[PDB]
Amino acid sequence: TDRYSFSLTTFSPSGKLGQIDYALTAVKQGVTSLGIKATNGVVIATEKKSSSPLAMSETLSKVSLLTPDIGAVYSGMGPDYRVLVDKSRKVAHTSYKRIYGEYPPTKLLVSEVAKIMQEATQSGGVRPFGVSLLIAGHDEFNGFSLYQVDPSGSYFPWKATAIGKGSVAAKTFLEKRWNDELELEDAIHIALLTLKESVEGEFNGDTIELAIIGDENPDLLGYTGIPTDKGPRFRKLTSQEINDRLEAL
Amino acid sequence: YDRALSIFSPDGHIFQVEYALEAVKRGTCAVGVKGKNCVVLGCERRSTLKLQDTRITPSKVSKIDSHVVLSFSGLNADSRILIEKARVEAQSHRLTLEDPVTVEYLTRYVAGVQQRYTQSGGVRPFGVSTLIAGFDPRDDEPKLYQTEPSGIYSSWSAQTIGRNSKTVREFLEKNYDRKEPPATVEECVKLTVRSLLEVVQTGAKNIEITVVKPDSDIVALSSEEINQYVTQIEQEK
Amino acid sequence: GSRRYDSRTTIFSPEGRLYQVEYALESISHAGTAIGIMASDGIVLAAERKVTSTLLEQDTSTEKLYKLNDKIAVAVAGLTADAEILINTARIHAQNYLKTYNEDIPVEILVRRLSDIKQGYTQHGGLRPFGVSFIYAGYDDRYGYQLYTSNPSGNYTGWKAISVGANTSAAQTLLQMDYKDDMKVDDAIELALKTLSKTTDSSALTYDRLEFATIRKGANDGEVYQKIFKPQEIKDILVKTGIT
Amino acid sequence: AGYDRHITIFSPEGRLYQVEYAFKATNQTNINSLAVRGKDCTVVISQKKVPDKLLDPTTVSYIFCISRTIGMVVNGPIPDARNAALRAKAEAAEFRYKYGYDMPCDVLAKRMANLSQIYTQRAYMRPLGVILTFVSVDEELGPSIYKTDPAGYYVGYKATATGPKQQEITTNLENHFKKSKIDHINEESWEKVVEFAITHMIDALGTEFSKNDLEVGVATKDKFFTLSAENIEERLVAIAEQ
Amino acid sequence: GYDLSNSVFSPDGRNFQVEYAVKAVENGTTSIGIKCNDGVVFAVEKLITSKLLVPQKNVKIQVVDRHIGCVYSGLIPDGRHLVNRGREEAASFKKLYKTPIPIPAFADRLGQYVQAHTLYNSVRPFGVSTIFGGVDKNGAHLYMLEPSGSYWGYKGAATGKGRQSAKAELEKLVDHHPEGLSAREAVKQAAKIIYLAHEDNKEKDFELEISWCSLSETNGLHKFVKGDLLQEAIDFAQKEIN
Amino acid sequence: EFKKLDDKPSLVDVHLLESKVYHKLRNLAKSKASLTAARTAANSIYCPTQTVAE
Amino acid sequence: TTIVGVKFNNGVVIAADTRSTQGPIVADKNCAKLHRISPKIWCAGAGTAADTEAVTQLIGSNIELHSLYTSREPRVVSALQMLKQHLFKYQGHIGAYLIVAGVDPTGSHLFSIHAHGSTDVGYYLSLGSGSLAAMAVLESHWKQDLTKEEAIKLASDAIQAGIWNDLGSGSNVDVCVMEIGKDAEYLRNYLTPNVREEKQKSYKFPRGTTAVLKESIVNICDIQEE
Repeated sequence: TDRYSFSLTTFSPSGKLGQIDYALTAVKQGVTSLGIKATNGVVIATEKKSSSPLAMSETLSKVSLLTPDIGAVYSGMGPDYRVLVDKSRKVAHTSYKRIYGEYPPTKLLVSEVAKIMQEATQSGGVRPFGVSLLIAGHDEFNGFSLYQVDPSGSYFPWKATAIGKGSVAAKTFLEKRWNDELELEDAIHIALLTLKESVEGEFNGDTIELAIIGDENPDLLGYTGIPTDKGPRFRKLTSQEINDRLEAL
Repeated sequence: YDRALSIFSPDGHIFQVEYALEAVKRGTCAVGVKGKNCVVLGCERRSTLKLQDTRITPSKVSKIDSHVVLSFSGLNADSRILIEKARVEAQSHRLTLEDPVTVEYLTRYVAGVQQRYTQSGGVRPFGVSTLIAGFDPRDDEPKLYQTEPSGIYSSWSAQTIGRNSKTVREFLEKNYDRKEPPATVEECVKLTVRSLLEVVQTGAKNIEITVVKPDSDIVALSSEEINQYVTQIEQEK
Repeated sequence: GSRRYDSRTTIFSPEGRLYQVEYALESISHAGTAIGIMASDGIVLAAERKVTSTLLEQDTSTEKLYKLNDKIAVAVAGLTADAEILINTARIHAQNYLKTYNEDIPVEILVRRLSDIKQGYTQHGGLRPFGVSFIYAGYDDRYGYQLYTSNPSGNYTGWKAISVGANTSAAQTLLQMDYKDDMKVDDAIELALKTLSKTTDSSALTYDRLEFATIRKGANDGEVYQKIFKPQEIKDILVKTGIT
Repeated sequence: AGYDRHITIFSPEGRLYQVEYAFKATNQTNINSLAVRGKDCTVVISQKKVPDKLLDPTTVSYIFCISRTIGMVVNGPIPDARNAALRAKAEAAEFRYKYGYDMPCDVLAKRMANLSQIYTQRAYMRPLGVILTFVSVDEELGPSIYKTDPAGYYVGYKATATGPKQQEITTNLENHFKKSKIDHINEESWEKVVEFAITHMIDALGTEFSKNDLEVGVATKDKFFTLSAENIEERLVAIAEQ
Repeated sequence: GYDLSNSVFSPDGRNFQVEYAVKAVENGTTSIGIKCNDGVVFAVEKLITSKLLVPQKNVKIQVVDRHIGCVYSGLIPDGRHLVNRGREEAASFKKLYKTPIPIPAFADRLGQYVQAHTLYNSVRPFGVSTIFGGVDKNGAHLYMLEPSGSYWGYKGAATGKGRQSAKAELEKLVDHHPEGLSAREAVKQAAKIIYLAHEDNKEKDFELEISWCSLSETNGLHKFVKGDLLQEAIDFAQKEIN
Repeated sequence: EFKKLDDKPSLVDVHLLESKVYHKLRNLAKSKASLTAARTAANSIYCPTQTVAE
Repeated sequence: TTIVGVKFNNGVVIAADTRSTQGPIVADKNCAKLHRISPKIWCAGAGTAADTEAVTQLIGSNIELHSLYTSREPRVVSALQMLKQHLFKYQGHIGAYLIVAGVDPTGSHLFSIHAHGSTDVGYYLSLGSGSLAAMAVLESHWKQDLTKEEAIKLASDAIQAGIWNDLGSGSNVDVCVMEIGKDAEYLRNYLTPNVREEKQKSYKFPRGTTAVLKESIVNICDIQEE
């Protein structure tokens, strides 16, 4: 049989829920990622890591695509991120590209994924996924938006934030480095410079993964001859583009 | 889930029925006294807290049919699940058998409801004890029943449940008579107010009284009314 | 096996009492304060955020305040994840009521329904509670303005002035001395602000740390304008009352 | 509670000790593998040990044919090896049926991976204590090795080894591709990749091998074969005559 | 605690439950499997508990299909469940593919069933060792299945109390006959080492049951050796040990 | 003023130049003082290879 | 309603027309029957309108979910298969007639699926209601080894002659030419049949001609402000 349907998350005698207190520590035992929100775009940047140096790193993704306007990036556990990215996409199609026949706004996508975490907090046979996600995306009506979904199932919008183990120091660095108008060109130099204070590792495009929800690219459209729609506003930055910016810091 | 929340005890009990009775002890106190042609349920409300909306909030006496009232002591939150079952059974009786329910049939139903959550797996008993009172239709005998979280039902001549019920029960041996109720409706109300003033105390604003007369007349007396009845008792005492 | 490791958290204590309910009540005074004050002309809902950072975006945030329908909004205090769920349960219930009777829900009915939902989780199934406390401001014609608090056990009582969350005892004492039965909405706004200035869990009390919302009879033709204010309209009425 | 690692629950350190215990149980057969990407092939070599004369030597095996293109090499206990061999077969039928081409190795890495997560998320499923090496030759991604592990973590490889003495092999492979300065050996035929592979293994493990103590599996283009002890015998003489 | 169940793990690679299942099989009676050129020959030592018994009226060798002999030791009732399950699985395969099941196929199936009983809280891993084989059209095969869900090919296998005496004597038989021996000649060999395996069990008296599946005697069916052929085996062994 | 804005490893070099100044003013009492402060700003592991060579 | 697909060894052209009908009344004068399963896989639909459009939605979603998990570009054959199973469990009560045209890491393609679960191969397929008329044209002027410049004339003229030999056909010819190694090219309104004849009288009326029995004003645009 089975009889694991009793909650394995319970209130603690001192209050607060023990299992979500445990999961958050775990996020600061991980890799480091940060996101800066610019006026005209959004950037996320993170470190790529593997067991041995003889492992690849192009066959691994820690910036993943939910929609053509919305990417996610994590800090926490690799295995636990992989499954929730898939579930994030599955619920984005079934409840918004079938019923409105288009992609969801960033706020609306955030909220869906926050329910999935929530039933990992409630009920038996689950323990919380041990990740913190950033969900930066763009929708047309509220423009650029940056979120953070936590182990607990709440979300928060931020103007600039970081997650991972080098987090406490990184948000202090970005406090003085945030400005009221920051351009996307300028921001790219910022995120690299912050994550350089946070990463010792050999600093190339091949170890720093850069993704922007900048502006629309009609060349990643995959078709032409439709002027009505426009291409992906997401654009994953491969090693060559980051290498020029390495030299410009 | 199908695992027990009821684990048999070597004592000749189940722990959770003993725990459920304490929970009832800690609850607000209800009195029931039946006249010759009325029923009277008096209940304590803690109105001690200030800036309480009392208009919009339901009394601790709920009508479940047009002639059957249910009052309760113990877990207030839990009680509402019982009140929703019982209102549902009342219609079902009209549907399939016709006529309104009898107080006895409804009391038995309640008895089997609280009983169920003892004997089933996956559930803990309700720690809620009811006073079910009312009239049967075509009839004018007041019938006053008490059901308790053991899922045991009783008829009573007069009863009290709740906090410090014992103090009122000793008073009721001595001022209500098994042989003779007080015959006017008014005197019966004042006998129950006079009883309430033992433990409740602290002014007459924490007293609430619902009076039911046959032929389907449930009216609840306001504070003003109580104020006059209490002052009389006060002066005479 | 499984029965061995079963928590059994939905059994009574020797006191007849439910440890996990109390543990939920303990943890909501670790979340921010949300206050309701009922004026005769409207209802002020005044919430103090449980987060603040200068790098926070707290401007699109409506992280305490939710519309359940255009006539009944809530103030939320507790674990936000559990709360989000009930919020879309409630929307689903409002719209259901509206489908079947083609008439908006009274405040009495929707508060009883959420409460029964909570009741189920503490009653059986071996689950832990949903640790949330809602302050319902709503308007209906049948009983007017009605103000309500519900707790994780699933029990409700109406109030003329209430406080939930952090420093419940404290806010209650204050409210009792500076309440009057009938006020204008402004006087209420003022009072809402004033209580949070004496209870604030940081010395400073600011607009960007206030979520603040009303429901006003300043809509003509006996209608109610639900207004969730922009933080730049909060900034002016906070300089008005002379806090800042 | 004293229960805190009977189920897959975080620790005060924020960790899954339960899952770590799987990785201390991936080394009980104490077999070692090394797998290298040629230029137009993949080659994977593993040790064979029989504990008695009274077994049949053929059936003793660790290299399990999943697709006709995807081989799978198993480090850790043979009960969980088999359960891993079966699940994989199930998905390979499943992919062809619904998408109308044969399963890509890349896609088998994520399915079997996500399945692993699901075993560490139920509080009543014990994870497989097998590190799987998936070897393939794809046309869309070229020759690839994907390594999954009991956590469900995975990454690609240029070469990789597994086994308790696998540190030693890591030295040989690191030194080797340091000198070549490329991720793959420029050799256009599978023969000489079997010849190279055995050489690093002789260096690393410190023992020379025989025909009946080897087990070799080779992924070429569009077919997956295992070589028998006789074909392996030929390969060994030709290392000596280099 | 971490030494009590099957879903637990412990940082020694041990999973103490399953190892405890071998200890059950170790209380069993000797059972051997002699792999011959033409088939398989099982024999089981059957303890005669009391003179009150009705003799030769309990079979500890039960047939599965019509061509796969099955004999098990450990917990007798527990084993009867495992055989019933492999008779379901044989019958499902016979329908769906309209041929009698191969023995490497029968292996997959049973193998899976016992492996299953180490991954849930609410089950116990069975404590029996099976020995099963026969003739299929790819030839005769033999398998021994551990309670851990481990198995291998075997030219001779055993389990039981007197697995100590039996094993050493099976080495002797592959060094007597390293080019194999006949299934007829092997009836007399199964008698001989079952008798020697009762010098670890000489507190009682016993009855020898012998069954065979060989191509060349029984037309590839799982039959019992009975009547006068069976007593020639009894006499042969009886005189060597005297 | 940039010591409240201490976060940059580019303050390593400023201490190193102050050390050089006292070196050619030919007092090594104070030379050491600024050298200690150079090792303290370069204790941060995010400093280039070239500044450490300095 | 006609569909041609013309495979050549450089790419593929798939063209269809914009007249949709609901019986003898013309339901829509321009509607795009060329659907994008994927960016690199365009199909067109003939047959029941409400069943083509909706099932390009179902598979459009399912192919994007699929490709994201595979981290490789779609196969054409993947589209064809998803459709096949889906149609077949309703047992032909969804009357989809698709020509599934697509480039992929295997090359240029053209497939057909019919309203029962039947699937056919070919370097020229013709499908739909006005099929018969387009098919006749094709076999006379085709040959294998076309360019995109040959192919585009032949397909579009078969669609133009389909107008003039069928009554469901009509209005503008849309063409999509999907080459290998390029972004798909939606050359919409490649061929105009005819421009609507100029009418000889203005019919815009005097103001105040109609009568109003009552009226009222409601603005739903706002809820009553402060």
